[PDB]
Amino acid sequence: QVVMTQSPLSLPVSLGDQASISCRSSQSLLHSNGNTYLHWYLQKPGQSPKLLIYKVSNRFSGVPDRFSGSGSGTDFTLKISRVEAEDLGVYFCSQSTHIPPWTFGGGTKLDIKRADAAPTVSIFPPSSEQLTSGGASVVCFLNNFYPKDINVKWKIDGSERQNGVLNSWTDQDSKDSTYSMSSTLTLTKDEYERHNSYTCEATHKTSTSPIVKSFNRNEC
Amino acid sequence: EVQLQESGPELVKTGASVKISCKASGYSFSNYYIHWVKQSHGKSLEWIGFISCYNGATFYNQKFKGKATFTVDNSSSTAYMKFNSLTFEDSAVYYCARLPIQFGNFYPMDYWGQGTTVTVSSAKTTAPSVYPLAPVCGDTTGSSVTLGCLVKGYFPEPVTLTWNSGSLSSGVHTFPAVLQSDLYTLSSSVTVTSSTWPSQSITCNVAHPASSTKVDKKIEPRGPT
Repeated sequence: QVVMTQSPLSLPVSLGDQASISCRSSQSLLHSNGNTYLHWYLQKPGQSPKLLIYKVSNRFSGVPDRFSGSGSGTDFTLKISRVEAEDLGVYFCSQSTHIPPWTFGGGTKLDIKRADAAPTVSIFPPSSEQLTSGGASVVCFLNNFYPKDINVKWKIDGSERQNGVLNSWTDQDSKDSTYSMSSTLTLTKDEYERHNSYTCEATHKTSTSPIVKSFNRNEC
Repeated sequence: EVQLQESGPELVKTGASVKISCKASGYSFSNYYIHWVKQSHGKSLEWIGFISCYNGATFYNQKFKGKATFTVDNSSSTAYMKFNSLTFEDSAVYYCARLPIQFGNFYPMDYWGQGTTVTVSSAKTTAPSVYPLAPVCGDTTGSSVTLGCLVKGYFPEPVTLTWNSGSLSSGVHTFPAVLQSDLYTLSSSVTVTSSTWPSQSITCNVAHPASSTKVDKKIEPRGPT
């Protein structure tokens, strides 16, 4: 089994610039017949993967000359000149020199570069309706930030709380190129109503200080 | 004009089997292999095996021997993969891809199907609990306000969530569902100007077809107690 390793998993690039995606194989892809069978694909969400480059550098049918491939042995690069919005998606390499099995890299997703943006953070106590049901979820939205990396920390009565937290992240927004995140801390109503303060803290490269949103069950 | 059209999404119980199809068009079907490839969410493609559309010969990745069976119906230009003894770990998107016979054995898989999602679970149909998320009680001092809707504890996917029956589409973030203890949870936020809410009603509308449920939750300002 030839292992294909791709970097980076996420690649920011501004439109009009060249993007470079790398692939490394665990074993040389030079066949004894002199050819090197390293190929590149593009997958957009919910669409068929499309063959872009085959045999290191040969463009497949209909693929524009903005796409080129290079490399030898174990190290390969896909270059996309003048990146456009229709180029956005996941690019992945594959080898067919040592088969079976056919093996694939883990993919690199293009990210559009934009101006940094701090998240807009909002915290939500449990609804009266959920509390009547016997449960308690506290929700924190961290919306419209860039770049994509972010950390959320929950605290109950000032103490960090990791158990009971579920997170979800949106894909990059097509309008404004920002990212958003939702974090939910779920406790029993019994445990929720034993404590007073609930806090969601967002850490993002836009500030050395976290953005803190909190409430107290005791008073508005 | 090459196309590989795969069959639709499947929801299957633990231990059962499913058979998915890959219909080819726009080329000489019998001059190609059809390969099958697995894509677990957020993982590298994993090759399963191939079948020759020329003579029906098969070869399986040992990890899937006993699990997957390939067939072809030459007359309908259709390849099939059957999966038995399905487990949670079989939940993935499965692709078919063609590989020519005539340009050497090392030629790439050159055209792919769009994928078939297979979800495997022992869970029973369960309608969501839908909770409106009004802001913390107090005074919205900002120019805008963010509201939420929490859709907790349902099975299977999908749900549909709208705000004001679709009339409120801007400033919405509906988050991918997360699966915990066999059930899904999803949330959505909507951000409007503070002169919009609470003076105008904002309602989250949630439909879960599998339980045939349809819920509206108006977002109400929280009281001071």
